[PDB]
Amino acid sequence: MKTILSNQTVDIPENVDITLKGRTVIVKGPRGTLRRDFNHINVELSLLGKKKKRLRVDKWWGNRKELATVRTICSHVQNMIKGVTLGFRYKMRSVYAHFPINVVIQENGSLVEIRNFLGEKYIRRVRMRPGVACSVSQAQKDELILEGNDIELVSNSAALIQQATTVKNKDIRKFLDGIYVSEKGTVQQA
Amino acid sequence: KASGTLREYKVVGRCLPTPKCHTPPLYRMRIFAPNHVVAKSRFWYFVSQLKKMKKSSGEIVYCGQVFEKSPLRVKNFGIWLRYDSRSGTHNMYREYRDLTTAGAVTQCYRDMGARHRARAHSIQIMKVEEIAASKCRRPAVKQFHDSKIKFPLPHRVLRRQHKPRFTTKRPNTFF
Amino acid sequence: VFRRFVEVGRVAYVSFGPHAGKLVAIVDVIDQNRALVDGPCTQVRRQAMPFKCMQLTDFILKFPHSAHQKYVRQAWQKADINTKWAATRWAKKIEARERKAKMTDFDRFKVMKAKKMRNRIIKNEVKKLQKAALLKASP
Amino acid sequence: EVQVLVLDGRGHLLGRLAAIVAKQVLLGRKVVVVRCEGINISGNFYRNKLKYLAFLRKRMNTNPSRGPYHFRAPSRIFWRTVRGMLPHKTKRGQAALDRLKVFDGIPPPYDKKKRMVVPAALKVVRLKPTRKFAYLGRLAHEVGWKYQAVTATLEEKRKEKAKIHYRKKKQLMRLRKQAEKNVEKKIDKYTEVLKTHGLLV
Amino acid sequence: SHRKFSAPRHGSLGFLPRKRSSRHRGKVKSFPKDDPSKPVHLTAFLGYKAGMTHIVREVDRPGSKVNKKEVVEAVTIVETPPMVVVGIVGYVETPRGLRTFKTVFAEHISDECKRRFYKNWHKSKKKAFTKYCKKWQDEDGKKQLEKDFSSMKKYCQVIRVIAHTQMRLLPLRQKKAHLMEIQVNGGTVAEKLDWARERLEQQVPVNQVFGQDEMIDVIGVTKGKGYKGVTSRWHTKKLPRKTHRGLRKVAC
Amino acid sequence: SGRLWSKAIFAGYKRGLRNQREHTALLKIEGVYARDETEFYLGKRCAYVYKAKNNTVTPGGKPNKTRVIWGKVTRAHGNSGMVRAKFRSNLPAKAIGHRIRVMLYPSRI
RNA sequence: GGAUGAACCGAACGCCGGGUUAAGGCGCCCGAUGCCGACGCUCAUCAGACCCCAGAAAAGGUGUUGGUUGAUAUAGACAGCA
RNA sequence: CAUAGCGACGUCGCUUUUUGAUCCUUCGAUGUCGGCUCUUCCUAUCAUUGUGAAGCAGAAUUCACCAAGCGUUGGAUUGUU
RNA sequence: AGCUACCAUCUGUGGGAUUAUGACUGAACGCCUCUAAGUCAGAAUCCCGCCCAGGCGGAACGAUACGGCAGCGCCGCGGAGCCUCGGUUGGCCUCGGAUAGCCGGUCCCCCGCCGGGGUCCGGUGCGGAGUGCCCUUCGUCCUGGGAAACGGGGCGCGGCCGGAGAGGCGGCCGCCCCCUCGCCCGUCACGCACCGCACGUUCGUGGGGAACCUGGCGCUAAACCAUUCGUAGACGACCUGCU
Ligand SMILES: [Mg+2]
Ligand SMILES: [Mg+2]
Ligand SMILES: [Mg+2]
Ligand SMILES: [Mg+2]
Ligand SMILES: [Mg+2]
Ligand SMILES: [Mg+2]
Ligand SMILES: [Mg+2]
Ligand SMILES: [Mg+2]
Ligand SMILES: [Mg+2]
Ligand SMILES: [Mg+2]
Ligand SMILES: [Mg+2]
Ligand SMILES: [Mg+2]
Ligand SMILES: [Mg+2]
Ligand SMILES: [Mg+2]
Ligand SMILES: [Mg+2]
Ligand SMILES: [Mg+2]
Repeated sequence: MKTILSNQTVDIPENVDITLKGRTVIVKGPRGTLRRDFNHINVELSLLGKKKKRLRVDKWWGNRKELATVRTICSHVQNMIKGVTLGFRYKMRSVYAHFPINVVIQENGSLVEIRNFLGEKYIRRVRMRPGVACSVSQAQKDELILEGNDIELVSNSAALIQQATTVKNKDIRKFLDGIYVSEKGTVQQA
Repeated sequence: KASGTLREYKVVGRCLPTPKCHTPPLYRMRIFAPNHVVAKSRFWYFVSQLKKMKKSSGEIVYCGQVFEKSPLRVKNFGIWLRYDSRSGTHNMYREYRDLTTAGAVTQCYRDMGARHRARAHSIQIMKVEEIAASKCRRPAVKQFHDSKIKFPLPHRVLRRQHKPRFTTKRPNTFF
Repeated sequence: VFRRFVEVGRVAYVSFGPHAGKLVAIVDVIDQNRALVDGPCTQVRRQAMPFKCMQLTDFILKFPHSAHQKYVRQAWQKADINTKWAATRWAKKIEARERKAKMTDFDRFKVMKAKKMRNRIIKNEVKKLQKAALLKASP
Repeated sequence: EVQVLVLDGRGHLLGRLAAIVAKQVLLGRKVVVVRCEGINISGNFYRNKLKYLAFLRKRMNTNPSRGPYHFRAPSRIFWRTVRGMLPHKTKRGQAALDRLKVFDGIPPPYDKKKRMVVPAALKVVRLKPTRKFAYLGRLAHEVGWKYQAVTATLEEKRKEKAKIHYRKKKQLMRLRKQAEKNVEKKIDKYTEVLKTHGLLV
Repeated sequence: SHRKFSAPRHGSLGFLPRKRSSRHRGKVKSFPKDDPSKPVHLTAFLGYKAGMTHIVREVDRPGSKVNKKEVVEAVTIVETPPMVVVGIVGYVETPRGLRTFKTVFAEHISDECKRRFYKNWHKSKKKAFTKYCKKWQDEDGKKQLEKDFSSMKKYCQVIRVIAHTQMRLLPLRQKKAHLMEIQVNGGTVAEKLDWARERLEQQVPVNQVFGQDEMIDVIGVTKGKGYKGVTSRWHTKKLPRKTHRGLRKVAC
Repeated sequence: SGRLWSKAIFAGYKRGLRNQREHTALLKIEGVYARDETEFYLGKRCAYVYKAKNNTVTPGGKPNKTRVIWGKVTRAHGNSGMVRAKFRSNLPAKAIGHRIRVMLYPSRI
């Protein structure tokens, strides 16, 4: 079955504007600018009004697999709006049984050094994606804060940190040591 | 039975009169066939299945094409059929949109061949009926029930790919 | 992105088939591939027609779907589609192609002479403009 | 025809373009295919790479120096495809093969000339937009071709020079339009003839 | 059927053309990767294997049995009289590889260097580069040479210097000098061309190319052994004494 | 003063896959890529013009190196503008991929 | 004609010209679809591709496409959260 | 505690490293076992690299995946395999 | 001395795409989800590097034959011709590219008077169109009107610039010598008008080879054998030396 039309509309807040260059969406808000192209998906993007800034994604004559992409594009654009308005902040906790995990944040939060993971002498150097800043939280004793505008970049950096501290050749149900993403939220809480 | 653009035939037959009944009953069927020869053959097949008749023991008193009474009007056709799959026999109800009943049945034969690999000898069309747009059950048919239907032609593929075969300009797909 | 839509009353130009080179109005839509199609003033009786041989124009007529020839013809004649189409650049490009194709040998010779002289005059003017523009000298 | 047919390999499907080229060279025509690194192959890149790795595996066990010669440049890959569609073991096939020239990038003989396009071999019209395709340049590079970077650099230089040439041509055409506007009293006598016979709408 | 016991293969297939080398000198075949950040320098040199001896030295390897201990180590002496620079080659990068763009030779090419160009120096008229060296004097040839240098500067990617050894300083019978393209690394093409042009007709000693206690690569042709059998060539197992037609063979 | 003949290519002989009928040839006329366009060229004279070593007499001129095998187009071939031609002598196989002139001589227009 | 092949499919044979077919085919090898062919199905990191025939089963899939039967739902379904 | 690891009763396959069955090729001859030597190939992986699972606390072990790059030995007895 | 031994000694290497697998974002399926679109990490595997060989594959550069008539190179399309190989029968001198989008033109900002952005105006079954463009061959003679007349021609000289991926090409100046002709529409007659007929019409002063004449400008060399060496070696081949 080919559905004639599948459309979905995303509302744009007043403090943020969106510019379309074909299938390239540029979202400029208070916190920065997020630019992302969707040229791998054959949809039609349109900006509706000069009043409330609706963005409509249309798919014509699409089967099920390419109808699945409309809400994917809409969710990506909503994440871009969220990133440029409130930003993305991932809080990670380092858990350990015996050896405390010492984390050192190098220049401008772009590099993370893990020192004593499971008591080994190896030093884990994990480089954050550009635009993502890591920091050591002042509210919790073992907590990393990863802040950025791009959700995929922030979460990829968090995944790199989590996967760097991987227990090997042991029962992972018992050796629970490592750095894990505790929560995902925004900056400025607005 | 092969195909083409099928035609509807009203085929009326009966048994030959015998010294048991001087006026045997007349039986009528709608046969969708490429031509009247195939129509008569299929009529004998079906009446042999239903009644106890044979081509040799009976005769065909009429075989005439049924012209569509409104070929200028789009309409919805429901087709009840049965067919033999590779591992059984199944009853199906399908829906199509067309101007002519014979065209709808041809659409059905092509669609059964495409979706179920069902050859025309496996398919028995047992009912064809024009249905109202509110009685339709298939979403692919129901989605065209819009008084304000509107869609573009998004990605128009070049079909004149060999006139010219060599050119300087790359084709445009947006129109 | 899209500006021309398949819809009721949309006027389409027939690219190929038995009715090539004619204007028609879309009366109804059948199964994603065909349309009930009517040219009442361009001599195309009502029939099914594939979308592959249609090229949509910018003219849209206002009649209800599956109306009769009377109403389609009145919609066509009021705000005459024929004169507007002939005025469009599309139709006059078609006409130019046709009259270029039907040009004879004497016509080809005359066109060759006229184009020769026209191109020579234009080329002389282009050289004059180039020499006029070449005299730029400013620090 | 009597001149050389120059085909831009960018955006063209491998087998489609190779079949067209093989028929052309068998018909006694000189064919030059340029920018063979821009040729596309239908199917995703991993699958096409697996195909070429199987081709790499096919070698003569006794003496690989005699075995199948696996050419790594995109031009040589396309050349081998055309040879596969040609009867290359006869004199007619060898002459047809000699009538074909293939290049990576666009070399100086042909970068100053117009390049044809084969629509019947173009990816945009021969392939559904949702399907995946592979680049011959990337495939060649990751299977052993050594000159992807230098070809890219030279192609960028050629594109800069072509941009300069195109700006000059646009300026000339603007000036020609201005000239046609300037002289029209002495031109309308022939413009009417051209319009009457269908040239120059 | 499978062989009864596993055994590793005799010899390496990475050297299969087990043939006499087509060259006597030994060519580099890979120069070090060039980075402009480094200063301008040469990447290679030519020496002559004089002989071997051994030395005594104290080792500074912590955690070893020979830490702070004396060891005797075999060493090879390679006599390296200074090279003489007589030319500059430019190369340009093409989608077919590096190709030679332009070669410029210095004036006053040495006699031993000129001997390399002749198979029979005794019967020769010694005419090599005689007309070429005349273009270093007249204004036309000088302009042509400057155009060649500018073309190398603006088109070539890597440049190399032609350098030859000095036979007259060696105790050998041979008077024919050895020529070699040595790559210049570490800078822009203009800088390395200027450096090479200043080094034209000059002597480069080995201490300007190599330094103390660094690890280098040695390229050369091994000692010839003539036509050899499988037992000496591939070190296969000798067949038993009872073998009829010969035991220094590969059986299957 | 002008070419006055249509260019064609000697594509090959009439043939199956594994049988070849050399008595008739297949010609590809330039610009003719459909069967319905071949009607103009039916019956037209066609010539295979080549050069050789010895001089031969030229009608209305001095002897030169030029030789001709004359023929004519008989019928259309395929759907893509191929035509069949019969020549006075069967065309040499070295002419495959070479020029044939379609001379316009038996004009019906 | 089936690439190839004693037996398959077509058809049986004097030497030829023209026309037309069979079985089988018509991207290129290689004659013929260089039709603006029709409708769908299918993405395979071992795809598939034509009698004999030259390789596969039981069992599975929330891949996708049709179809059958039944059920719930503005007296508010289903899924989520409590 | 069916399915960590196993799998009765049944049932579907694959392989040609067993032994059969057959007798199509070879009887104007294809030298018939084993060992030695030597090369290459397969994967249905013993080890090693990277992983998933456990009735994986560690250690050891077991099951499974990508995987044949590399290795898989010295001997007493026996012609032996 | 030479050869030679884990029976002595020395040396043995870097990336890329990724598999399994673990993940990110994220629908399908208002939740979830490593997957559908899009992303990340990822290995004794794979490919390449390093290393070995070097194509009926190329490049740059050197020297290029006499002291006597003796060979050769360039310049002249210089002449007169031979032998042989045949193809062909106007040219296009170039944006990058996208395809659920393109192309052109123009005002304000930034960067060297040109480009890049934001406006605005057009075109889009591509007409600033390869279904296109350019050139267009009968030749001359009287003879007028238009286009031009700041114009075209020079195998005419000298200079300059651009082009290196295989530049083998293209463009611009200064001097000189020509015609006012060549482009369109007309006037005016003529040319073998060879008496119906084919291979006509171009590239073309084509490619290649020997040779004669005619001038100018320039060159005077190597390779191989023999000998020698022994870093080499069955023999060839190889490394060498020789007022
Ligand atoms: Mg353990
Ligand atoms: Mg083994
Ligand atoms: Mg014995
Ligand atoms: Mg046969
Ligand atoms: Mg077969
Ligand atoms: Mg016959
Ligand atoms: Mg076939
Ligand atoms: Mg064909
Ligand atoms: Mg139990
Ligand atoms: Mg024997
Ligand atoms: Mg034997
Ligand atoms: Mg396995
Ligand atoms: Mg040893
Ligand atoms: Mg979510
Ligand atoms: Mg994965
Ligand atoms: Mg990665």
